[PDB]
Order: sequence, then C-alpha cells, then structure tokens
Amino acid sequence: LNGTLMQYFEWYMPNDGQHWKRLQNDSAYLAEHGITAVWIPPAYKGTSQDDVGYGAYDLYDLGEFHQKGTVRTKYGTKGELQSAINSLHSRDINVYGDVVINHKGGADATEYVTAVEVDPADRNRVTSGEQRIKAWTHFQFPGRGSTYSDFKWYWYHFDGTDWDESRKLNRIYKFQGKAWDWEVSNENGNYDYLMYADIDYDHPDVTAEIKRWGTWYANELQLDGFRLDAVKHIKFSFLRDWVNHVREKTGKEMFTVAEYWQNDLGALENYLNKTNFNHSVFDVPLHYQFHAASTQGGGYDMRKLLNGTVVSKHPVKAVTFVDNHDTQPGQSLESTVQTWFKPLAYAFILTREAGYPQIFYGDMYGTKGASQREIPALKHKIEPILKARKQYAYGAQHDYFDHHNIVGWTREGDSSVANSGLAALITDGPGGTKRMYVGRQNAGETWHDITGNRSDSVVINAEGWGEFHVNGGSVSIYVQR
Ligand SMILES: OC[C@H]1O[C@H](O[C@H]2[C@H](O)[C@@H](O)[C@@H](O)O[C@@H]2CO)[C@H](O)[C@@H](O)[C@@H]1O
Ligand SMILES: [Ca+2]
Ligand SMILES: [Ca+2]
Ligand code: NA
Ligand code: NA
Repeated sequence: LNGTLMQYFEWYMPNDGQHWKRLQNDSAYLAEHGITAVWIPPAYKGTSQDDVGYGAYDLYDLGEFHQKGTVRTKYGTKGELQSAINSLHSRDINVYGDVVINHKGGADATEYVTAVEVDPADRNRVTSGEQRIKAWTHFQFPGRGSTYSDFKWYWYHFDGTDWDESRKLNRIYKFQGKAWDWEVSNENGNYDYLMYADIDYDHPDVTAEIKRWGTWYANELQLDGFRLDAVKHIKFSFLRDWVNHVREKTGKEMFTVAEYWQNDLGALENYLNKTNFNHSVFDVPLHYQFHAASTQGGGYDMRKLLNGTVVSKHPVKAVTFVDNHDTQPGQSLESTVQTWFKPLAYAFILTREAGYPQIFYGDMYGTKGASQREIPALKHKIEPILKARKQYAYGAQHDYFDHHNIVGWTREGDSSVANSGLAALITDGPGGTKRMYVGRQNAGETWHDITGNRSDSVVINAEGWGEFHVNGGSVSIYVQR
C-alpha cells in the first residue's frame, strides 16, 4: 500500500546495451521488495551511444534509428524497453519517463548565426557586439527522416548555445532577436542557459511541438508519469502547461516529479507556486542535510532533519531521496551521503509517513565509475528497511527528535495491514536507548530489530511503550516478531 519509487540507473553503468533487459529481469525482485514505480533514464538518442541520456539529440528515436553511430541508446532498443515496461506493468509497477526538454545536443549541422556574448555569472549582461558564429543548431534526423514527426530544428528554435565552431570557442552566446526565457531560476541573473543549444520557449511552434512530443512519448512507452529534467532552466509556466496538456491528452493521472536543483526551500516553494502545485519536486534540501550529517562525525544536530525540507512543509509534493546520478561520486552536483550514514537516511525516507521516497540504483547495486570512492552495493542493508516500509510502516506516527544524536520515531500500525507497527532509531554519534510510544494496541507484543543490527527483543508494556536500543552510528527498526 505504501508507494516506493526507484531511480533505475546510475551515471557510470556500462555501455553494453543490456540495461533494458536487466530492468525486465529485475521486475520480480522489484515487485517482491515493494517498489511500485521506477524512474527510467532518458530513453531517446543522445549525442553518442554512450550518452547517459541528457544530451537529447532526437526525442523521437528511442533506440530505433541508426543515428549518432548506433541504433540502440546506451540502454538498449525501443523494443527491449517496451518489453521491460510490460514486465513491470505485469507486476503493477508504474513507469516514469525522464523528460529532457531544456536543450538539444549533437545537431547534425552548423548554421551561421548572429549572436552576442553574455556574462556567464550574469546572463542578462551582454559582453560583445554582434558577431557571426557557427552554432550546432540544425537537426534534420537523417537516420529517422519524417517517421513519427517531420519537425526539423533550426537556430531560430533556440535562444543560444555555448560553442562557436568557427573560432572553436566556449562562451555563452545569445542569438540575434532572442531573449532568455522567464520565469526561470534567478541564479547567474537568469539561468535559462545550461548547455548545448537552449530551447526558446517563447517560440509558439516549439511549445506546440514539445507538448505533442510529450503525448507521443507517453503513448509510445505506455508511461504512467514523468521525471522532469533541469526544470530551473525551463520557463515555469511552460512546464505547468506541458504537464496539464499531456494529462489532458492521455486522460491519465501522469504523476510528475521535477528536478529543481537548489538547496533552498524558498526557491522550491516559488517553483511549486508558479506551477500551481500540479506536480512534485525532489527534496533537495533533505538530501543536503543527509550529506551534512554524514560528513560531520556526530557534530550535526539531528533535530534539524525535521525543518527546512520540502517534505517538512509540502509532504504530498515531495519525492524524498538519499543520492542520485548527479550527487554520486565524480558527478556534477557531487554531495554523496557517506556509506556509514546511508542506511540511516534510508530509514528516514522509507519508514516515515510523509513524502514519496525514492531508492537509488547506485546505492542498491553500487556505482561503476573508475574511482576508489564509488558507492558500494548496499542492497542487503537497504532490503530490511524496504521490508519495514512495505509491511510495517503504517498508522499514526510519533516523533522523538529530542536529542542531538539519537533520534527516533514510531508507527502505531494500521488494522488494514496485519502486524504493522514499527519503532525506528538512528544516531550519527554514540548509541544508547530511547523509550518510545508505539500504541496501547500493541501492548504485550514482542518486537525485534528487522535490520539485525541489534539482537535484543523488546516487549511493549501495558501503556504502549518500549525501551529501544541503537548502536553507535547505526539504525534499528523494531517490528513485531
Ligand atoms: O508509487 C505509485 C503511486 O505513486 C503516486 O502516489 C504518490 C502521491 O502522488 C504523492 O503525493 C505521495 O504522497 O506519495 C504517493 C505514493 O506513496 C501516484 O499518485 C499513485 O497513483 C501511485 O499508485
Ligand atoms: Ca533553458
Ligand atoms: Ca527565449
Ligand atoms: Na530558452
Ligand atoms: Na549529532
């Protein structure tokens, strides 16, 4: 009954074209462990076969056409993806497709374009006169032709680019007659520009096309929802309208979560407000608190976890997580939650009542970068916590964030889930004990730590209290034997 998301990729997976098959073969395991939705990496052709998917060369090529030196994407063919999705749907697992619509990379040809340079720290400030550049802006899709869509892209569908091919120079160029879109993040004055060729969401043909592609993509992969990439760089009213449009055309709920990357509740609340709360956001501040706690050796005040997060103020609109493909070691938003703390963070998102929690493929199975800082496979430490969510994390919650290190919470259980109820403790410092209330309805039950970290049983007293233990730097989740 509790919903659990899984991000089903990490940055450094091998480029062997087997990922979709792997996903298909993992669907039984996912369903058995209580995963109810998966966020899949971008499924369309990037700038090369080894593109993780954020290059977004051709949104209508789901590993179906020979373009950029390959038919398959990094992950496999369209048919393989569709077979994975029908296996997941057979076990009632929803599929959320990644939507990369900020930009297009890997244009087929250059165009001569008049542009001005802008200040990378303040993109409202122009720093040159008009100059002629060669920008990678012409998309003809030679391998696809007009199959599924005859829409071709040219420079006038974009606001700018970061590369002049004639001078071989990396600068932010704004094209003649274009304006950065608004509303976007006010970072760097205006953060419309991120990378590759930036889509002009002032252009009416572009807005129409991206909306109609959205519907096509949903049908083609029978998607149940979306993950929106890089939303702080995309006109907010457009994203709002795009989500409404696809819901209207498909007739489905289409759960949507947006990646608005800022460690600031205020900015995320502005985004929610400007999109009329029609979709969720990832709980980026909560991630940064996990990272902080994990790197401060007990010095962090664990009471802080209850404030300044999306889930603390808008729980229905928060997707909580520990790490992702951008925060993992080596990546562009690196802020990895250290290994020792990771299970405590998973207990916080998985066993508490608020928020839609998401598990990271990289945490389950490890990351496969070339460093010696990779996340190790933590599947066996996460599995018990997933089981706690699936079977035990129901009913009224009681919080005990009354200590700098040792904090906890209980769930009373619900009569609709037999034997449900839990008592969780985490500590970023020394271990110890805490008496917590689990409900008089659980009086006399004998509870045990589902993680196996503590071997002691706890008998709930007549008044509904148990004396629970946790080891140093550890997590324990007690549930009924
Ligand atoms: O996991 C499948 C489940 O996901 C969504 O439910 C979310 C809900 O939208 C959020 O507001 C939040 O409270 O968490 C829920 C999952 O625990 C879909 O809305 C729902 O239809 C779907 O079954
Ligand atoms: Ca943009
Ligand atoms: Ca524009
Ligand atoms: Na733009
Ligand atoms: Na602490």
